Amino acid sequence: VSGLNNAVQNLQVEIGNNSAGIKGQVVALNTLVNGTNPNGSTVEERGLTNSIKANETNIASVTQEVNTAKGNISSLQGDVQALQEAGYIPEAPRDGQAYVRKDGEWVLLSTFL
Amino acid sequence: VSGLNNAVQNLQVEIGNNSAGIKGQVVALNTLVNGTNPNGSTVEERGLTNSIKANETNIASVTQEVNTAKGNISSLQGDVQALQEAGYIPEAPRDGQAYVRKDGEWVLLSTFL
Amino acid sequence: VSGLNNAVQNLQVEIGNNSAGIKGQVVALNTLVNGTNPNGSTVEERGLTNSIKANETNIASVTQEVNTAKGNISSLQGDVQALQEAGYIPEAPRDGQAYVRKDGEWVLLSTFL
Ligand SMILES: [Cl-]
Ligand SMILES: [Zn+2]
Ligand SMILES: [Zn+2]
Ligand SMILES: [Zn+2]
Repeated sequence: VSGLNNAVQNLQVEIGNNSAGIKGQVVALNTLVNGTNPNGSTVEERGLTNSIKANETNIASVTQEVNTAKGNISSLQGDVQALQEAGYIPEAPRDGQAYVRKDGEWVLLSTFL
Repeated sequence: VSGLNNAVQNLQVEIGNNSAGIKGQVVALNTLVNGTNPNGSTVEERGLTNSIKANETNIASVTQEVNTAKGNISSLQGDVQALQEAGYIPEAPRDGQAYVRKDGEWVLLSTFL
Repeated sequence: VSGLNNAVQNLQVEIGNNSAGIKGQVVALNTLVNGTNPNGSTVEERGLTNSIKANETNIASVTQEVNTAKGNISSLQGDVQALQEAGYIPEAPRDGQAYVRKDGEWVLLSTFL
């Protein structure tokens, strides 16, 4: 019987317990997956599963804001395009003289008066 | 032999089957990791691995759009800076009178005519 | 003893080794979780844990840029609102004639001169 007592004992050491052996490695695997504290700070605390689910919703969120902003900037580009194509005129010289508008330039009123 | 029959039976219950024991806990671990349905909605359906890979590419994507938008807004800020520094003039009073441009103000033409 | 030799051998095949059995499935599970090469390209290379932690910081980052850009565009919308509400005037006709400002329109100076 001493051979089977041997072999049997080897398998016990082998399956191990919560702290060692196959049973110890699997306990650690489930601890990591599930997590210690769901409202925890770390990935290990939350567990793999909860961390993946969180990243998921956060990505989804940033994406929504990014779709909204892209739209805002498109309207912004059109607003600026409009102002640029408006053909506004810049201030006339400030030199104590009166000016009027002719062919793109600002001309001295006194040249007609 | 009754002691070894004992010990042996204990290890069987211990390794368990697909539904229980160490074999049951590991089956669940591989189910979660791999997934039930890859084109599935949930993290558990897709499996941990596929979920992490997905978040990965999605992050990468939002990042590209965010780099592109940042550039668009930089050109926008310069376009607005330009329009602000242009020195355009605002509408002259609407009061039935003619005005001309002198030193920042709008002056009545009749003051020269 | 041949029955227990039987049962014992079955459990050995069952716990298996690094390559097969329960011991083989758990070895693979820990390989995937931890990773082969942390500065590796793939999710499997980095390990599940390191991949989740990475996605995490990257999401956090894109989020910061997205908060900053949103602010930039808000100031941009106000800058454009301001320019639009300014009431600037567009270029006067380019036809060899002098013009002055009256009631929204550009009038020929010669109509007073
Ligand atoms: Cl993730
Ligand atoms: Zn000229
Ligand atoms: Zn004045
Ligand atoms: Zn008219």
